[PDB]
Amino acid sequence: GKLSEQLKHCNGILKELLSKKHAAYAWPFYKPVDASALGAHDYHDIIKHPMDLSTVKRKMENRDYRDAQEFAADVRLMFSNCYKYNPPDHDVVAMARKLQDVFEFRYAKMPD
Repeated sequence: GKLSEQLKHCNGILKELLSKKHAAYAWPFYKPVDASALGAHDYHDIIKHPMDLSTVKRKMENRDYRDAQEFAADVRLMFSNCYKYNPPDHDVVAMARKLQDVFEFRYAKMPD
């Protein structure tokens, strides 16, 4: 029930990533990628392990993370799938990078 101090820190990061301050570049990450809606041909063949913020949020709220490294692994997977699928000049890759900079910096500030 009670998050560890490290996971509480991670829950703060999640709240920040979902906050209106970042909404102009965070929105593609709010729900699972809808490959048909985006015309992302073969998305689910190339990306074997989809991830997004609603899934990280559900895992956090259900107290399913066992440690902070698992949280970071999911958030990094979300960004990596984006980079993996898309070309470097795609608008979504720029948005991913802006959001990942928020993540990586705040994650680094996690209490030992």
